[PDB]
Amino acid sequence: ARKFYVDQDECIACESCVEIAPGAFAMDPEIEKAYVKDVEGASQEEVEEAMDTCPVQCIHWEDE
Ligand code: SF4
Repeated sequence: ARKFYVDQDECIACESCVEIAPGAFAMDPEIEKAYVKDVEGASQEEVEEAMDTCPVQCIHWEDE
């Protein structure tokens, strides 16, 4: 079991990840920034490539 999430707080003005995860990553009006709105929204291989993108990443996994 391996989960994850992101620090939309460090999210800039790009959607590179959202493109590699148009279901888990998605900016919000409350966070005015992309965030793992649903770890099941994207797959780990999509969440992976989406992790490579991003300037400082600001994304990480969530064991257990
Ligand atoms: S790739 Fe990084 S900077 Fe671009 S929206 Fe996703 S979280 Fe934000």
